[PDB]
Parts: sequence; C-alpha cells; structure tokens
Amino acid sequence: ATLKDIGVSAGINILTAFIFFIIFAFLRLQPFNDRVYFSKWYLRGLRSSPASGGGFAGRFVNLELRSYLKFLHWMPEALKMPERELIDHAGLDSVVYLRIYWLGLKIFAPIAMLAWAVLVPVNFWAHIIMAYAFTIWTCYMLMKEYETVANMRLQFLASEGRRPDQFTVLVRNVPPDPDETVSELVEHFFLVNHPDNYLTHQVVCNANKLADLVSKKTKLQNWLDYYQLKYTRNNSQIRPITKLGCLGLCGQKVDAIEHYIAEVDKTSKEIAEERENVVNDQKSVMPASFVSFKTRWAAAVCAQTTQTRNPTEWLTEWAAEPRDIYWPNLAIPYVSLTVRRLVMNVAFFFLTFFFIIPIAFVQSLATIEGIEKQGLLAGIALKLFLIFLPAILMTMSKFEGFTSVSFLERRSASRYYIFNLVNVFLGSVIAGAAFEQLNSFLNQSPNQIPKTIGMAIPMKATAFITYIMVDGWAGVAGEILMLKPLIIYHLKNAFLVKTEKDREEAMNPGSIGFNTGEPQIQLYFLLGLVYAPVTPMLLPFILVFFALAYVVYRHQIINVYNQEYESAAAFWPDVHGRVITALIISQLLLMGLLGTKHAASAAPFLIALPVITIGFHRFCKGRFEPAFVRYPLQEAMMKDTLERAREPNLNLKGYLQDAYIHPV
Amino acid sequence: ATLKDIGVSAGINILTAFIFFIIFAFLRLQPFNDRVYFSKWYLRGLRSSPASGGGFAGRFVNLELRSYLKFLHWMPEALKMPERELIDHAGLDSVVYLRIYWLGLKIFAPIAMLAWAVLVPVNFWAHIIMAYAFTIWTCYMLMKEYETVANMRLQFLASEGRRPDQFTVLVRNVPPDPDETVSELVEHFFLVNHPDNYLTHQVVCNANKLADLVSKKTKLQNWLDYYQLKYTRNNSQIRPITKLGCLGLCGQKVDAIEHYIAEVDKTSKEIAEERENVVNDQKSVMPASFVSFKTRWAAAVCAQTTQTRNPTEWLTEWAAEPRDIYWPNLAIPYVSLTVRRLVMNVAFFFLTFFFIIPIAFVQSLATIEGIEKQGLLAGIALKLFLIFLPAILMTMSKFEGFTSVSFLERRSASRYYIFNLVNVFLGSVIAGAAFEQLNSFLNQSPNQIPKTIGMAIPMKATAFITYIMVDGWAGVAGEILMLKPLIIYHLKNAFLVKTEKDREEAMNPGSIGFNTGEPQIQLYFLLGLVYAPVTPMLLPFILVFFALAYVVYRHQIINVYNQEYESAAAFWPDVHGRVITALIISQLLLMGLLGTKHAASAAPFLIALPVITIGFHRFCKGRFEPAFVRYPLQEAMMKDTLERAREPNLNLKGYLQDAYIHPV
Repeated sequence: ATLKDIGVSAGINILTAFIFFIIFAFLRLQPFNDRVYFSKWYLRGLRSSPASGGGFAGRFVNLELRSYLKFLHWMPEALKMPERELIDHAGLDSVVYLRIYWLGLKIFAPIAMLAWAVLVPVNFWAHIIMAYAFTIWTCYMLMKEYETVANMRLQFLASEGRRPDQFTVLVRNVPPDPDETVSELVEHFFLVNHPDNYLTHQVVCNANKLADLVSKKTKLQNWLDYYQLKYTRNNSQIRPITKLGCLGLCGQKVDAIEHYIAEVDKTSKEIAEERENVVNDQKSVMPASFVSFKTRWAAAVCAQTTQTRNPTEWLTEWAAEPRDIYWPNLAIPYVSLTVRRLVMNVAFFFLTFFFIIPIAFVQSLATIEGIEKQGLLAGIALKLFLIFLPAILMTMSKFEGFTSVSFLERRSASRYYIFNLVNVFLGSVIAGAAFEQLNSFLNQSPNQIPKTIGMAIPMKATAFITYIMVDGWAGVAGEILMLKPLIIYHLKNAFLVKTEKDREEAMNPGSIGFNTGEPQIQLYFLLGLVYAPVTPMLLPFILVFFALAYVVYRHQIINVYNQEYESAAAFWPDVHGRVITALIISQLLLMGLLGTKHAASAAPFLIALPVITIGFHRFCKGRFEPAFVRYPLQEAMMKDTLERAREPNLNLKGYLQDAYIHPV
Repeated sequence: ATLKDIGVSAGINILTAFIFFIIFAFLRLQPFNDRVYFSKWYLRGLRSSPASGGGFAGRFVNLELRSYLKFLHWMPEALKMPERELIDHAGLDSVVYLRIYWLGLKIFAPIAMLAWAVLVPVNFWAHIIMAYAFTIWTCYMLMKEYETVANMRLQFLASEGRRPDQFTVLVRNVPPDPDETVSELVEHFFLVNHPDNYLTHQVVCNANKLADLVSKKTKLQNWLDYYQLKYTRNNSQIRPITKLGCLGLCGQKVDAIEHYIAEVDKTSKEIAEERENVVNDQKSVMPASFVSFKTRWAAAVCAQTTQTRNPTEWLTEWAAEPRDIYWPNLAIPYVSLTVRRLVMNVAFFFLTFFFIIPIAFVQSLATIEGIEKQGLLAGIALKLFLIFLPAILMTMSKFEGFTSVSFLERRSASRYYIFNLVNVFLGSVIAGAAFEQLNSFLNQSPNQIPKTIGMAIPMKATAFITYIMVDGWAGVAGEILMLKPLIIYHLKNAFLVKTEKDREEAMNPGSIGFNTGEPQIQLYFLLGLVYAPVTPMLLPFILVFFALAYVVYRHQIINVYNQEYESAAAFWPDVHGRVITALIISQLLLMGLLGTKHAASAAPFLIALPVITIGFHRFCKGRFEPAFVRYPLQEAMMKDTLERAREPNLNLKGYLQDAYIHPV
C-alpha cells in the first residue's frame, strides 16, 4: 500500500508491457505472422501476400534489430495517419472509439494538474471547489466531443456511398390478417400510407434452422478435413463424443473421415428439406419486413413517424446495414422481447454476483505475487474472466433480441458498465468477500443500511492502482501482441486449410470490440472521476492507460482490426451518458464524503452539482443526441437530390430488393 | 379529532352544501340569472333569451317550490345526457375531465371496501397485502381509462371537421439569414424539404404592442361608458389615480367622460402608428411561422420528424387551434424560454413557501370555527387563496412561454400538483408552522435529516378529513352557485352595457378550468392513495367529493361552462402520470411505515411495488401515450382520403392561409 510497493508493482507491469512489446516486435517481423498482424491491409487490398509479397525473411535470422525502435517504432507510426484518412481506412466507428481515449486524456490531464496543485500540496472546502471544477471541465469536454462526433457523423452520413439501409426501414409487429399474407399486408400498408415514395419490401423469414444447417454442413465438411487430407485413404478417425463435441479419440464414433462424410451428406439432405419448408410455406414469414423507399427522405419520414394508432404495431425503425443485421433475432416475436429483457435483467443480477468474487480473488492473487516478487500469470487469469464476461453479456443481449450487431455490442457494453459499477461500489467488497460480507449483506442486524454500506463503500484507491497497472497497462500491451488470432490461424493454415489459393483466410481479427474495450475505458473514467476530488493518486495511472491504449488501439485499428459494421458513431450517446453517470456517482460520493467531514455548510453546493450535471446532460441530449438517432430530413433530401443529379438514371429497386434477404 | 367532532363538522359542511344548492335553485329559477346559469345553451343557439324567451316569471313570485326536488332535480338531469351527446355538446376535453371524477370513484370505491374489510375489522403484513391490491387496482383502472380516452381521442380526431391545425405546424427557431426574410426562409425550406405537400405559411409577427393598444382602446371606450351614458352632458367624472387605476373619484384626472375621450382617441392614434410599424417593418417578424400543408399526412410527417442537423432549429410541432394559440408568447425567443422556465422554477419554490403558511392558517381557522359551533367564512377564505394560486401559477406559465392556452393550463396544473404535494408532505407542517419548524428546517441540529423529516412527514388524517369536507364538498357546491359570473354580468348589463341588441354578453362563464379543477382531483387522489393502506377513514369523504364533483361539473359542463379550446383529451397523459406519482408516493411512505413497524421481512415486497408501478407506467407511456402526442400517419391518410372523396374540389389554401394571422 506504500508508494514503495506501488512503484515496485508499477515497475513489474511496465516491464511486462515492454516484454509484450518486445515479443510483438519479433513476431511482427516474422513474415509468416504478418497475415495476422497487418490484416486490415490485406482486407483493403493494399498489401499482397503476408510479407508484402510473401515468403521472405525478417524472421529469426535477424531476430529483432538490437535497439529501442525495434519495439517502439510502431508507436509514432500509429500516430501518423491523419484522422480523416483513418475514417476512410477503417471507419468512423473506430475513429470515434479512439476519440474516447483522447477524451480521457483531455479530461483527466487538466484535472490531474488541478488535483496535484490543491490536494497533495495544500491538504474540506477545497474538495467541493475541486469537484466543481472537475465536473465543469468534464462536462465542457463532453459537450465539445459530442459536437465534434455529431458533426463527423453527419459529414460521414452525407459522404457515405449508397448503402441499402439509407432507403430502408424495419417494420416490426405487422398485425396478422386472416386473408392477407405479411407480404401483402406490408405492401398495401405502405402503398396507401406512404404512396409517393414506397419502392419495394422484403419480408423477414425464419430461416434460422436453415442457417444453422448450412453452418453445420460447413463445420462438418471442415471438421476432420484436416484428417481427411492428412494422408487420405483411412486416417485418424477421431471420436468427439456427442455431448460437447471437441474431444477426439474418446467416444466410439469412427465411421468415415471429414467428420463422417455420411453425416455431412445427411446435413445436406436436411438442408434441402428445410429449404423447401422455409421458402414456400408462409409460416416461416415473420410479422416483420424491410420496407425500402425511393428516397432516403421517405425512409427518414417512415422511421421517425408513427404509422398506426397502436404504437406497438407497424413499428418502423431505420434498418441496419444488411451486414449489421443479426438475422437470428429477427425471428423472435415482439411480445417475447419484453419478457426476454426482464429475464436477462434478473439473470444479470445473478451474473454480477458471479464474477465479482473471482475478480476479487484474482486481484488478491496479483497483490500477493507482486509482494513476493507471476504478474504475467495474474494478468492472464484476470484477462481470462474478462474474456468470458463479454461473451456471457453478448449472449444475454442476443437472448434479449436485438436485431443488429451494433446494438448487441452496445447493450453488452451497457451491461458491462453496470457490472463494473457494482464491482467497484455496492457489491465490491460486500459481494466480493468470500462468505462473510456476502451473507452478512443479506443477513445481518435489523436495518443497518448506511452502516454496512455507507462505511467506505467505494473500495480503496491502492487496490485500484494495481488494477490500472495490470489491466490497463499490461492488458493493452497484450492486445498489441495479438496472441489468440495468431495461434488460431497457425492451427488452421497448417491444419484444416485445403484452400485452392486464398479461401482459407482466418487472418480476420474481428473488430475493436465495443462490448469489451469501451467498458474498460468507462471503468477508468469512473475510477478517475470518483477518486479525483478525494485522492489524486489514481489519475497518473489512469492517464498512462489512456495514452497507451490510444496508441495500441490506433495501431490495431490501422493495421489489424477490421470493422464488421458501420454505425457512424451511433454509440456516442451511450459513451457520453456513461461518463455523465460517473460524474453523478462522483458527486454523490462527495456529498457523502463532505457529509461526514463537515457541517452541511458545503451541502447546498454539493447538491447543486448533480442537478447542474443532469441539466447539462439534458441539454446535450436535446442538442447533439438527435443527430445519432434520427436522420434530419434536410440532410436526407440533400443527399437524394445530389445523387439524383450525379446519376439521373438509377434503378434503386434492383439495389434495394434483394439487399435484405437472409444470407442463406 | 374524535368521530363526534368529525361528524359535527361533516354535518355543518353537508348543510352548507345543501344551503348552496337551495340558493342555486332559487337563483336558477330567476329569469334574469338564466343568462349566467344556462350559458352553454345560448352559446349553442339552443336557448333564446335568458328565460327561454326572456322576461318571464319564476322569480321571487313563487320562490322555490317547497319540496326536495326544488334544489335536487338538477342532479339526475345532469346525469341524463349521454356521454357521446356531451362530446358533441361540450367537447371531448370536458367529457374526459369528467371521466377523472369517475376514475376516482372506480378506484377508491373498491379499495375503500377492501380497506374497510381488512383495516378496521382485523387490525403489519396486511398493510403490504392491501398496498399491493390497491396499486394493482389503481393501475388496472388507469390502464383501462388510458385505453378508453385514447380511443375516444382517436375517434374524435377522425370525426373532427376540417380545422386549420390539422394541416399546420408551428416551425420555431427559424435561423436568421442576412439575405432572406423569415418568410422567404420558411417558404424555401419547406419547398425543398417538404416539396410534395407544402401549401402555404404564416410568419409570426410581434403584434403584441398592437394587441395591447387595441385592447386598451376597448377598455378605455367602455371604462366610463357607463358614466358617459348615465345622463350624457357632464356626468360623474371619476378619477382612477394612475398607479392601479380602479379607484374612482380619488385622483385629479377629470377631463371628459368615456375615460377621457381624448385619451381614447390618443390610443386610436397610437394604434394606427403601431399598425404601420408592425405590418410593414420586417423587424416585427419573429423567427417562427405556421407552415400549412396540403394534407394532414404531410403535417403529421413534419411535426414528428427532425428537419435539420441542429435539433434546436426549425423546430416543427403540431400547431394549436388558432383559438388555442396564446399569441403573446409566440413573440418570445427560444433561448429565452429555457431561462424563463428556470427563473419560474425557482420562483415557484418561493411560491410554495408563500402559500403553505396561509393555507395552514385557514385550515386552523376552520377547525376552530367548527369546534366552537363561520364555516361558510372558512370556505370563502380558503377558496380565496385557492383562486389566487391558480392565477399566479398561470402567469408563471405565461412567463415560461407556452404558446397555447391548453399547454398553459396543463403546466399550471402540474405546478399546482407540486404545490399540493409539498403542502401535504415535505413542507406541510415544516413550512406550515409559523416560525418554529420553518426556520428549524433551515437551522437546527447538524444533519438531523430523517429525524426532523421522517417523523410523521405526511401530516395527519383528521386534518385532511376536514379539508375534503370543506374544499371538496362545500367547495364544489359553491361552484354550482356560480356567484362570481352572476355578479359580473349583473354589474355589466345594468352598468357598462350600451349594446344595440346582444353584443354586451358577459354571460360567458369560461371553462372547467383544468388548471384548477384537475389539481383538486389529484390532491384527493393523493390523499386517498397514500392513506389507503394506513387509515381507511379518508376514503369515504374522498368518495363523496368525487361523486358530488362529478354531478356538479357535469351540470356545469352541460349548462354553463363553454370550452375555449379543444385539445381532444391531450392532457390525459398528465393526469395519468400524476396518479402514478400518487401511487409511488404511497408505496414509498408504506416502505417507511413498514420499515418502522417491522423487520425488513416485508421490505422485499415493499420495494417491488414501486418498480412494478414504474414498469406499468412505462408500458402505458409506450402503448397509449403516443396517441396523445403524435397523429398516426394511417389516421391522417384515412381522413385525407375520405375528405378528398367527399369534397373532391377543396381550396385548402384559402382556408389555411389567413387562419394563423394574429387576431389584430
């Protein structure tokens, strides 16, 4: 807890980060790892075969040129590409995700200086003065960024090339009719209610079974394809027991290779069968459709207007890019959605109970290891549950029924924020204590509310210091190493490869992961804002995370990560709101801090702060937020007119008709 | 406080109510008071001169036929006209305002039975069971009424004859341009962004000065018109000192009659001058306009769609009926609106501080008078501040800047609800105690929050019993007597009359007064809901108010009150939300009641109740609320098509062009 031990652990984590960077240098120099280190370039067609031509040198022959730039030159190079160039290279989503790291530096750097000029030197009424200044600064910066991101979104939307989503809406809950099919209902509705500019529509079908069958066929054909092409004839017929699959040489199912070619053909037979009962059956057709319009202005009108007296019927909303559409959830009834959200909300309480305890355990482990000196082990274990949590939260969001990957990632990020709020405040040590405080919370003395809770609710600064150093420093350095995609591609290009040329491409490294990366930024915003008026110690470590993560993620956005969708920064209102929450939480905790070190003499100002913050939030939600949720009709009309002038003869019908069919 | 004294005061108030009814009978029989007792009939052209022909008998010649139906027959007759007939007679607004009284009977009658079968007989865990049942019932009834009122609103909107507001929107904050006038800006914007169905527009001018001058001229011409036509030549030249006017024969200003005919002519000269500098000046033109569209569908689109990237510019909203438009507030800048609301919010805190104390004083007075036995005096004094409060709250709303009388009345009703919440809970005895607890609240022992507050916050049931009996029983009976409009017309038809035939008509009795009547209903909903699980005594008295007020107001809606606007029940979301607030407040207070008579064994269910209520509220705000705020596009299109079929050749331009010019 003393600065000596803090510096010792900091040194360990700094060394671990540098170690990761050193291995990164080596592995990025290897020509055979280039595929999974410069993925975006191959995806953009700007790089050829792995080693910019492929099959060259630069591997262990020269190791890593003994110097300092061998493992540090990627840093200034990441911070070299212009931001506008990154908008066209990676996308606006990734560029504004990077802006959150810069926002953190733009907020916590000035306030660190302020806190290191007031707290540590002249250590209360200064607490309230600082809190005020901190909130004002955070809010000013939040407003400035809301503005810039809003303008960037609108500029991006205007310049964007014709995408099918700009003309389409997703009508949901189309009321069932005994005489008309969903298709006929939709056509007739939008031909009488939106006559001037209705073009075509695409009814949503439940091709979920078919999709799964087709995916199973691909898996089955490539399961033991490695084994099938190991030496042909009769190879190792592994037996993945039918209960978890995987395994291998453990059950009793040998049959043929290629995961029992008979079963692969049976999947294909089922595919054909299902195809018939999914295309020509009319029961597959869900009460939903993708209505396309002749103009973007018409689609805007439809999306932001109520269609019928029942506001829970004919629910029209902007359609997502056909690649963002999460098709499995489009086959879920609207009535079910409500209950599914509730079920997952209460399952999330259980989930918070679940991970808090192992997180605390791993934090204790890290502490012990540091005191004794593995730190790398601590990292990988905490990293381990922090790669399960995003996945669980994502499956919970898929259950809830969001029909777009963007919204699923955004929901999972919101859930993760609650987990991080709970794990650092109410339920941080209460629900973190093995036995003891957990059951004491639910079973103690009568009442005893602000006694068991009020007393030191937000944990301790020292423990959080170690968290930043482990997860925010060494963690982001591990991200640059990109170990997992490397291993995956290694055990695919030499295993189940069987490509004619370049079809087996497991170099795709996914995206930034808004559902994981953003919650991290927000937990550090939380820690930073809450502790700022109390202890100025957390701010330095938080600032290093922001800077390090900015550069590591910039590198990854430019070199590796490829966007799976383009929301044009539609997630910014969520980011903004989460920083506003941190602000409010900080002020509430300062009301408690200066409610005990005090005489209600500071209370009038301590209660004005939250109101000011909420008022600012509402101003920002009325000025900048509408740009992210609704497409202005003037903007839509401008784009329409310009496009109809550049191309005076376009067949929008052809482009929009089959743009929203289930991929299968 | 004992039932003996309670019954004594009840008897007094019942007698006072009957006395009011007896005088009402007499005065309604008088042929010369018929004008201000059956006003709606003359306004509808269904009644001729005052006494259905005028100048007849029925006055003191026969007094009031000695019986019981002499003063009680108006009751079943009020409850005779069908509800649909009242929708076309008075309006939907008045019919759903009556439905709030019926909603109160539909909620508090079943729950009174429940509380009188559980509390008084078998008197806690029953408290929570009752609370649950009460909330479930209230919520069920609230949902049922939300549905009926929503359907009635939609049926009314569909049947409604062509009104100019159905095709128009109020665009506010039209950005200023150096080269274009507001008119040109508006025309060009809506000709490029809403090309298909833009018809005409009417820019808002600041004719506030002109309006005031014209109104002053009318006042000046009728001020001493009574005196001018008393005997002509040279009559009593009264001198209303120029500081408050009124007075009379007190200052030194004699000049001529007709309030100094020279000054009347000077007002007319100023009128002409201002007319020139308000019509042809272009600085009077405010940054706002009334854009009319060829279809109601287009106006719906415009109203419920965002127009430009700046969501605080080109703010298009459904226009109000030209008679509902409060023209003075249309000349107030949008930036000012925000600050004006804040200023009035803090002035409202001061106002709550203001009236609580006199209200408490008058309640004490009533108590003392009752104990000694005037009760009539108590009534008229409480009635007195309860006729100033609505006025103050209305002027505060006008300052805030609402451009429609409907919204002004709705805002004043919301403000009045906060006043009534504060005056019955936090600041009821705290801010009601002369000196003592007022200054103790702001200056007592350190902290001491749930000690000074928690201890018996919601006043006492006995005091509230007297309130219902005085304001809710005798108060509504005084309403039927209609004393004020009577006196006014009496001192106008014999004073400043000077009509050629029927131009001096001061029989108009205004409307129901949503800004006053509704807050009363809501305060009794509050009292009823909060005390229901605690003491079942309040419910009987509350029920009598609801029934009495239903019949008195039904009578007044059919016979006297005339609607000044038609919102088609647009205020119902507000009413609903205020009953939901009462529910939540009741549950919060039951959490405190069963948090002290307890063992947190009831707390899990006591905290589930508010969440259930908020969840229900959100369901109702997503299912029924959208009908009151947005016009469904299908409904708009249906009306449009039907109208274009009935009248295939209509000039909507003519009807819509000058429908939104300032009355002057």
